[PDB]
Amino acid sequence: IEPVDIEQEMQRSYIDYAMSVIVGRALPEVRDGLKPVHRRVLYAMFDSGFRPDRSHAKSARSVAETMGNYHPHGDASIYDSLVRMAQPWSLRYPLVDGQGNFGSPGNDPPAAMRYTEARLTPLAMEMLREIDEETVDFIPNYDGRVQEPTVLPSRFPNLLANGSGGIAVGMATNIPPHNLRELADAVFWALENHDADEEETLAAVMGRVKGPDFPTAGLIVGSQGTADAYKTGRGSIRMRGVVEVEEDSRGRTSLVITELPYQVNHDNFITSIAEQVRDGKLAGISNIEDQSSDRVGLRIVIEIKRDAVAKVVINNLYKHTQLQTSFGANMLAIVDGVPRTLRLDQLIRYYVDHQLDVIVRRTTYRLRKANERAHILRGLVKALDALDEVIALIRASETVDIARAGLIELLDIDEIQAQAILDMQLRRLAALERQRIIDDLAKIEAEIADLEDILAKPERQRGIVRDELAEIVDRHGDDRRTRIIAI
Amino acid sequence: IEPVDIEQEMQRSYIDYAMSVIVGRALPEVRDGLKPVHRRVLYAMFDSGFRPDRSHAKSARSVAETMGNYHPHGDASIYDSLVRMAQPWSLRYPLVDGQGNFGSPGNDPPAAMRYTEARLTPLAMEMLREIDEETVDFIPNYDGRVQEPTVLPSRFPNLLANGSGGIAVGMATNIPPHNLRELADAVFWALENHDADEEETLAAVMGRVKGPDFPTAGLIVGSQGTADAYKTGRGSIRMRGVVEVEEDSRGRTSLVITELPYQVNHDNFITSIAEQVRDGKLAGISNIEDQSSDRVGLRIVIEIKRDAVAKVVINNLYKHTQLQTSFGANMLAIVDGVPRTLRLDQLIRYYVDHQLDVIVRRTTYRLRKANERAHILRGLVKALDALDEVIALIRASETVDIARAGLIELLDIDEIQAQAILDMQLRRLAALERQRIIDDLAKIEAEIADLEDILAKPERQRGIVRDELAEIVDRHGDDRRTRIIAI
Amino acid sequence: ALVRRKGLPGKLADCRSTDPRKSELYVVEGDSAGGSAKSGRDSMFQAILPLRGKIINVEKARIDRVLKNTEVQAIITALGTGIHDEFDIGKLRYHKIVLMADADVDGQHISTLLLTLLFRFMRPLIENGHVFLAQPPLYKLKWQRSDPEFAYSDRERDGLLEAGLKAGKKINKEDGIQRYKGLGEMDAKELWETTMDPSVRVLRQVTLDDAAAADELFSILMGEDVDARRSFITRNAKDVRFLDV
Amino acid sequence: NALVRRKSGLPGKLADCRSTDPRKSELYVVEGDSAGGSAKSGRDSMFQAILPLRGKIINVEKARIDRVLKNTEVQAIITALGTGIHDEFDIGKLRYHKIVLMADADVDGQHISTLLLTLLFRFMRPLIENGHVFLAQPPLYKLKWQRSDPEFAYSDRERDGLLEAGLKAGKKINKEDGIQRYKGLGEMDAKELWETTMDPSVRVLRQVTLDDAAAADELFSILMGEDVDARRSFITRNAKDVRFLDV
DNA sequence: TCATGAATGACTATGCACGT
DNA sequence: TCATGAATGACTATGCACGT
Ligand SMILES: COc1c(N2C[C@@H]3CCCN[C@@H]3C2)c(F)cc2c(=O)c(C(=O)O)cn(C3CC3)c12
Ligand SMILES: COc1c(N2C[C@@H]3CCCN[C@@H]3C2)c(F)cc2c(=O)c(C(=O)O)cn(C3CC3)c12
Ligand SMILES: [Mg+2]
Ligand SMILES: [Mg+2]
Ligand SMILES: [Mg+2]
Ligand SMILES: [Mg+2]
Repeated sequence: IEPVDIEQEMQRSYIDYAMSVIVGRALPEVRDGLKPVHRRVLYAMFDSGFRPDRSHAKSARSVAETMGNYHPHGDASIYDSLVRMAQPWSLRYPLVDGQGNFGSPGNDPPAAMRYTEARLTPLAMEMLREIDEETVDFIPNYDGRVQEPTVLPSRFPNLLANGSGGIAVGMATNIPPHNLRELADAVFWALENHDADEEETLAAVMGRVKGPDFPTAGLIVGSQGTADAYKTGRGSIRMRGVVEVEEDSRGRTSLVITELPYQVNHDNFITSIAEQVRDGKLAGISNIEDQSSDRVGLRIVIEIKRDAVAKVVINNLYKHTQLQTSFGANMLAIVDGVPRTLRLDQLIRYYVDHQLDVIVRRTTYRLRKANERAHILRGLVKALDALDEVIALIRASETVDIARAGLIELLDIDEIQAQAILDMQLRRLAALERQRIIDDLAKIEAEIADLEDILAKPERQRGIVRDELAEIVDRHGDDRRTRIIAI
Repeated sequence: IEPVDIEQEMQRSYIDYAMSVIVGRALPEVRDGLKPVHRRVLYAMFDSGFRPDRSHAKSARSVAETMGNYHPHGDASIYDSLVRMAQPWSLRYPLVDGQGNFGSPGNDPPAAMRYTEARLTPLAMEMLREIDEETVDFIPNYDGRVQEPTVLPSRFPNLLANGSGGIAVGMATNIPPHNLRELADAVFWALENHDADEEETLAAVMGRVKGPDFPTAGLIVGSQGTADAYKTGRGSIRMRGVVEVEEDSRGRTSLVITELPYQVNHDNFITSIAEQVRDGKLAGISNIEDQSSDRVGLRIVIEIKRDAVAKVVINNLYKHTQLQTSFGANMLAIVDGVPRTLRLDQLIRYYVDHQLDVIVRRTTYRLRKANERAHILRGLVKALDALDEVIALIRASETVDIARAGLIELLDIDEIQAQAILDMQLRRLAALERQRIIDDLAKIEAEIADLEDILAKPERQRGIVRDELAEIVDRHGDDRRTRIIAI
Repeated sequence: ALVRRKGLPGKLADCRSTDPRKSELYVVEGDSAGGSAKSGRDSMFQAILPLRGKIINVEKARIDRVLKNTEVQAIITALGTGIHDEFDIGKLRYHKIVLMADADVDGQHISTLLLTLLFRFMRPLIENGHVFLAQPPLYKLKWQRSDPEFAYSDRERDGLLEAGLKAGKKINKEDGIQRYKGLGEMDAKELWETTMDPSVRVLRQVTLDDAAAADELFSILMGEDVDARRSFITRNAKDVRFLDV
Repeated sequence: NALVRRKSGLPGKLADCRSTDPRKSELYVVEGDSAGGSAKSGRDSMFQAILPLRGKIINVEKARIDRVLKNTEVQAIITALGTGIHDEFDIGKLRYHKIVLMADADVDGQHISTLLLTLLFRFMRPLIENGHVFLAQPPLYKLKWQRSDPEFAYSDRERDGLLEAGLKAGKKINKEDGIQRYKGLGEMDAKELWETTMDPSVRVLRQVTLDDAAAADELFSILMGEDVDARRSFITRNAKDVRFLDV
């Protein structure tokens, strides 16, 4: 029996827990804004072909595929993570197209795994765009059977767009969601002004990213908290729902709430007000009725007494309920395997850097493949010029090894190229078929030269990021939901 | 709004339920002895490649695949069905190779889906043998997306081997498991004496199938119930566990129970003995101790009082506990979509019929494919005999169609054969490869001759079933477990 | 008029209308379906009571055991009326009781169990036409450009598909026609536009003609006597298709 | 000294042993129902008892005492050990002289260990001081040789070593089935658990030692306490050097 | 004291037929 | 009354950090 001191054990074990939680579970990678479970689910769905170009697959298959290959944890909590990514009131830009009952903003829970189907959304397809062209580092999974991505290409700034909330050890993150078009403008400026320092860059980006854009709409009151979050990495953003005063035929007045601030449970909100009236604390209120439906959306009617002022009761609601509540912004994300609190310019810059890395790596991969194709084509072209000899050579060979060794000597060709000649179909010997090989070589060499030019010119690389992102924003960008007002 | 009478609604709805439960759920198909969920799990694992030639896949993947493609029901009960097929105390011949905690014969439950892995067993591979050679009818699944099998090839008599218990509506089945070697002998006799009437067949099969062979070993007392089951389709079979009296050093005697009858929960059994002493109904018993372990198996020690006779206490145990308990055999299975109670000769015959159907259908499929391959090979040989001419023709063609149309003209060829010539690689123009094509034609024509011979001779067909089954039994057959004794 | 909860079952999502005459109770199979139904309903006139699991057979089960059953209590308490001799239709809290179960056989089975409960404990609800059966959709035709159509049978699916194609409409061969295998697979919108919107929903009103003939049928199908049920099935299942011909 | 074991006033989840002698008795505190179920099957029921713990154990450093005592898992531990807590601690009433904490080799198992050790150090410290607390080291790998008996490895290094030696010895492994990797106790069956963590002739146990009580107290309060700031600075300070604690 | 969300599944009740 | 076995998932408690 080996002895171990309790201090050594405690320190070693808890640090090991704290670190993996920080860098491997609870906090988003700055580059794609994803936690490991999110990334593994999406790639699992992606690799399984559960894409918007095909019908929704049973969500159990996505969970099972994630479990068996990438995420060595329980099916239940994995399904919860998948579900959340399909809720329009949770994610500003849903990554999962959910079919069935995925719950509500209230206490209505999502249906069980068996009842729901799911597939990736178009934007999630941009998260994974060209992941198979060595655009991101892959590592072996939890048992080494297969490979998994360390990070996704993330061809749109998902961290800032969808935000992130996470409780780790010793620290936590709480990044709000933002409008894609505004983020795009910030990225476009960052690309054009690639030499601008942090001071200038922060000023530019803050001018374009006016503030967070919550999926639940509502209101942002004030500007200081937003500024603090972007300049410090921490700030308190005051959120409000929308209230519209209605009058009655009798002359009675009622407050109609049609929006609530981000992450306010609708049923808890109604129950809170109810409890805050049944025993006083919100006098002036006469009746609370939830006239909500799938067709009219949120609609909480607050009938008030004749001897009551509308704004007084509204101000009381702001004070004593989550009709007005603040978002505790804390811009914490993993950067190069280290947790870091980031300014807005840093968040933009780190993402732009990732995009450039993606585009260069993609270009490198395409350039390598282009050369391989060109290499073999050159081999075929040589065979065609001496086709009479090549065929006679192969025919007179007792084996294919003899033929291959001969081809190498005949045409002064590599073994890979000679292998391609041998694998050539009789189809490819037709007049027009011989011609396409020639043209294809001419086609590729132009492509090779183009790719080389891209790698040689940072300007083109930045231009590609801009143009490709612009295409995404034009297609998948939407209007602002949260309205920003002054004090 | 349409009116409907309650009698009409009740009768239609309940009958529709009863008929689906009877034919689609609770009761086994006579040909493979499988219920729908069993068949769908197994084929899901099979198509997914979860076979013995690969490591165990996470069981969640088997559940999800079954659920998503074939079985429109819940993940939980499907997992339970998969688990049961992996338990050596449930199935006489397990069809699922389980890895992890799959529970015990007692109250210890199986581990959750997340913790376990699973793949098909070798015998289960015999259930599915050559299913992809059109040996069984396929139908569209529950949404028509994919095809599923109506029945498995079942290359060993699985209904009798593993038995079946099912509660339907208006009826229930309870077929005990049997020894594979004994079933095989019956099948062999049925094959040899293929014209024997039912009386002779029942006599012959009853002589070879000595009785049920339970995975839990134990004893069968008497012969009447077994005979009734085989002759009538209904019978009460008395089972017993194994008791071994031990004399202690100090002088006391104790009963050691090492086996229990089929489907007797160990923990319930101990609790039952205990509780019938707590009240006081099994006097003579002094102490109950469960010395069972993973290494010695079941071992329940019942120390008896000194003024007590061991045989008396054992007989009291037989009467008042499940140490002796009856198996209510009810040989009910689905035959041609109809529920039927079957004699033992009928069960054997129906299985043999299914096997002959499988082999004939397999032969037909192989003959069709063999003809196709020969058809193309005949084309290839013609090309080789006139090889110089073939190439020159393809060269001068503006398209491949002109080259094709010419090949038809040159060698009097189909479009398939000419297309096959077109798809030919230069690899096969080497000497040995040309000879390989020649020999391959000779080989197929020899195989075609063999296949034609099989279809024309029932004798060979019966021979195939016998020999193939014999190979399966020699490899996967085991000793008898349940001992048969007289009164 | 009767008070709605804002002393009733916890599972009950009651309506807002205080008038039973205008009120409706959707008795739903499953938490999932009941959950989405609660979202797609008209909260003014429509209340939801989800029922979990197979309902207890009141024909077989002893009376006291039925009263212990949480799901039966939920129904009896929600309907407001008593049971048997203590039944009072004056306390009926919903003049429309819609049973909504899956189109599959287990949904049909649950219907027979609920109908057995009603016929044995609260027969006047059937006699006075307060009991209805919702017919869920089976298919959803998702046209590329046109609004989606719902089909309640294989025939209707074939017809609507034919008409649409003939009219020049087109469908994806991947997404295509979504097939519903249960209410649980539907979202709130789909349920509203097929089973709960009073302007398009397909309800069937349960009528009771011969009480004595109904009584014996219930006793046969739902009773403890297996033999009688077995012979009845083997006798009549052969001709179940030809009941409405 | 002897005490009665439950057989048809102790926790329902407890699978007690048969031996009435605490000096010879052992309590395996197991992470999870699955693992606890397998342990219950692979154990030696004579001397080894199983108490499965479900979910993360409540932090007795953060939570107030009344809430800790209402926690079902803590109650199970306190009741199973038989000893009281704090001032009412009486080692004479200890029902097991070996308390084996058996958690997953993974990160969450380590976390549970610290929570259990926190409970013990705060409520029942003498159990640690007197060497009644042990840590079971689960296997990580199972090498399945084609013809030879399978081997277990408790580290990546040992896996590499046994693989090399076996291959050098002429043995062979399937490159498909091959080396099974355990991701937790729940993935193991009864036999595997016996032959790696419960067989006293093969198991790898670590005995928890307590040297400096004052230093331990401080470390416990820092890592487990309510003060986040102290914990954050400690982690950022010392996580850099965790690899080099035993070099 | 409550919410967040990514981690660490057993229990609970019925239908159905048949034999204790 | 209980067991059999395929059918019809929500509720329950902790860690972790942070803000009202
Ligand atoms: C049995 O642990 C859990 C509890 N219980 C823990 C407590 C102590 C024992 C008595 N019950 C309470 C509630 C719970 F309430 C929820 C979950 C849960 O959701 C979950 C998951 O995969 O999502 C996994 N587990 C298990 C991995 C432990 C849960
Ligand atoms: C809520 O229904 C279930 C119960 N409850 C039903 C009762 C009424 C309400 C209060 N609870 C009791 C127990 C249960 F105990 C087990 C299961 C179950 O195992 C299961 C499965 O897929 O395996 C599926 N379901 C649901 C699909 C119906 C179960
Ligand atoms: Mg959970
Ligand atoms: Mg279940
Ligand atoms: Mg259904
Ligand atoms: Mg673990």
